[PDB]
Amino acid sequence: YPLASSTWDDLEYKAIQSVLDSKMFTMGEYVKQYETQFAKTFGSKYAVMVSSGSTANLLMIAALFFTKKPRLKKGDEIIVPAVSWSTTYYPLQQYGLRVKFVDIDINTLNIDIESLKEAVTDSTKAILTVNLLGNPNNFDEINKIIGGRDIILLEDNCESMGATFNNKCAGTFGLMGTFSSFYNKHIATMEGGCIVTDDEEIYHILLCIRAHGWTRNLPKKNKVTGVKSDDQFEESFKFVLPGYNVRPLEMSGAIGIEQLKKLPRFISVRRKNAEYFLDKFKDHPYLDVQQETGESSWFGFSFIIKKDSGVIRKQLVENLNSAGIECRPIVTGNFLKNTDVLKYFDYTVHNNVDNAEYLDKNGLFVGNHQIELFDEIDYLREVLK
Amino acid sequence: PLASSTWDDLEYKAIQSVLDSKMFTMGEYVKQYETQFAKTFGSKYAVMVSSGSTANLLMIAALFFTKKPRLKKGDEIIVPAVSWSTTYYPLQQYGLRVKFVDIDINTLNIDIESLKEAVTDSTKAILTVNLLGNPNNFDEINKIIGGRDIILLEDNCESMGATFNNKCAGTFGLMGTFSSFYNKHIATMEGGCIVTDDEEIYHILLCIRAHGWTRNLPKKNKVTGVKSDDQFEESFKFVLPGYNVRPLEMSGAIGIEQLKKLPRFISVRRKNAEYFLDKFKDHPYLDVQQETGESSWFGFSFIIKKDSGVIRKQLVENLNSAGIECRPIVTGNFLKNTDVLKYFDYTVHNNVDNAEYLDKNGLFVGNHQIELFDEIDYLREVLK
Ligand SMILES: O=C(O)CCC(=O)C(=O)O
Ligand SMILES: O=C(O)CCC(=O)C(=O)O
Repeated sequence: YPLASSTWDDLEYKAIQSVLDSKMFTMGEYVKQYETQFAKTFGSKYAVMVSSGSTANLLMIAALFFTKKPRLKKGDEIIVPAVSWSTTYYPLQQYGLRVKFVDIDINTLNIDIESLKEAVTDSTKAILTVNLLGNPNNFDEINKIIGGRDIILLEDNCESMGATFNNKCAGTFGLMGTFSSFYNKHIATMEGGCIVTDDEEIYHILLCIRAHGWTRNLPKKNKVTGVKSDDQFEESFKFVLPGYNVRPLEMSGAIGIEQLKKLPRFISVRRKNAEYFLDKFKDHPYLDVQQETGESSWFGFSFIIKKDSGVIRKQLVENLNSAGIECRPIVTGNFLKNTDVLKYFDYTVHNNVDNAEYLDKNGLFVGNHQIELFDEIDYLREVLK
Repeated sequence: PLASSTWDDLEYKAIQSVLDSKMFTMGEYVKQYETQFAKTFGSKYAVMVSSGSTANLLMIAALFFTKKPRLKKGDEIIVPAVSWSTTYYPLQQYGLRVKFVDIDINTLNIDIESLKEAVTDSTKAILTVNLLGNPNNFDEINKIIGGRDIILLEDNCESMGATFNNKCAGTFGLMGTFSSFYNKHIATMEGGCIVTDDEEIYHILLCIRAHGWTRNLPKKNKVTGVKSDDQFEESFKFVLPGYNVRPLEMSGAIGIEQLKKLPRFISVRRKNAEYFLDKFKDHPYLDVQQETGESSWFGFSFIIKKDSGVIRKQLVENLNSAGIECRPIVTGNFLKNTDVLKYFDYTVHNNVDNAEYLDKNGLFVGNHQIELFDEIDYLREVLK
């Protein structure tokens, strides 16, 4: 039982072969297409490909500072959840925003709705939601706590590509949504990330900031510079926004196109595996599993040691490993235990983070893949007895 | 054209190898490549990252995380007025105040007499850029810093392989940055490196490159001191506000190959330049670059002589219709970029008259690792 498995076939391999014979390796044809199908795939107007889910988060944030009428500015308050990957947080700190952490809900593993409604205020300029483990946030309920102030909605959808709510694609709820194409995820392009949006102005700020803050990937009339000059001796060396060089590589673009085709069955295998998993673990003596929302893409399986259950986490761990079972902390556990990097943040905690503290000491995680795991899952129910 | 393919069958083979091992995330190849890279330019340590741009990005951020921080926001760092955009963004992104310094019209590197004046009690750092393969005269810059606590940095993206005083450009500063982007000296599709002789700096980079986690860090390290054995925990701890800027295994593998070739690329580039200089030596209206130490001859700049009476624009039209692909020297005068400068906290030491001038009567055509005698002769003729 591995936390991970390959998602490639010969198709990806000749996809690489193909980018070779072209002898055009820098972000190009492949990307553009991948970016087109990506959007077609999840129901957005615009998608943008970058070097990683991480850089996609960097860009998602940086962007809101370059809108003609800026949407964020330093010191602004943005709310986020206590549980998520490191790079969900960094950008906030890098852009000098004031972070308000909010305890997650122990059943869904996502951000606590009651806790949220009470933490959102006048100052709250944005809400950075995170779809944890394929599980989407209940967006209807988030949209009510907001309704209908001028408060930004974004989603780090890096763990839940293919998840859905009300039959709306996760990642497509935010003003911007991010995805990650890193090895261990739903699809793998070696490294890769994607930002979608339906917002024209955001779209263009992205194009610009992903590559040097120049104008070459911008259209003749754009939402940033207005009208590009025809004199390439000048228009080609014009810098309009402090960006980065976050270009994805043609190869990833080409691999992505492919992965996007296997996606559906990828997602089918996973939900059928989860179905089963839930059956086998339904009424467990000492562990709770994730409470699903919408239709999850089931990144992995989380377990949470039942309160007053006398079981000791590092005992189960031993057991699983000794049984050839790969397991790990859910995501990264309580992000707030990271006292050191925190000293660099301008953050605060709403109420408490008791749930995350509890998930930090009592939670474990085992993977889900896009190949059947009935057997293994069967073996898992035995070890955990 | 202007850019050209530095690849033979070996790099293609390297790529298979990675496919074969079926391990595409920053792993062994990167590590070998970093080891070889260090030993190659004679630096203690090396770190490889996604592009040259993320190389400079990390260089700046790194100084912010040392136990005893070398830079704090609003600190003064000096830079010359001519370079590639990503040399600047990082300072802006880091909240530093930037004092621009004019280049010297001969070397195209920062003018020393101005630096001599520009440097003050508040000046905390100095970021030099070896332009077009040309190294800066470090002897006079070190002289100028004297023995003061002033950090010297290098953006060595256009001058990989050049040398000054027998020492390798990129290795004079606390840190140095290289690019292995398509059109550069070597090419790993995309990619860059950071070199340093400082261990805590080393450790910090390994940490900021990858989620500011501890994984690429040694047991006893400069950032956390001493890692624990419980990976359940250790493997999920985060200590610095880093990024995800991991280069690709495939880019690591390609680099190593590129690395053996270099020396030769370099002889051919230098070879070409030599022919070049004899050919435009006494040009009636064109000024070329004055070499310092041993340029790696990134490409060929031309600066229209004062008085000449010749228009930059016609030189272009000409080169074009002669199918010779040309461009701006680097990006020309960076300061003309008003819209972005809006986001900076900057100042201009005196004036950048030279930058101003280069921008309008300067043009560049490239240099490649294959012998170009004939093109140069046609060049001379076209630029009659
Ligand atoms: O290391 C990465 O790029 C992805 C890390 C991640 O997503 C995870 O392990 O949760
Ligand atoms: O495309 C890039 O990465 C920028 C290349 C560069 O530095 C140049 O054109 O001078």
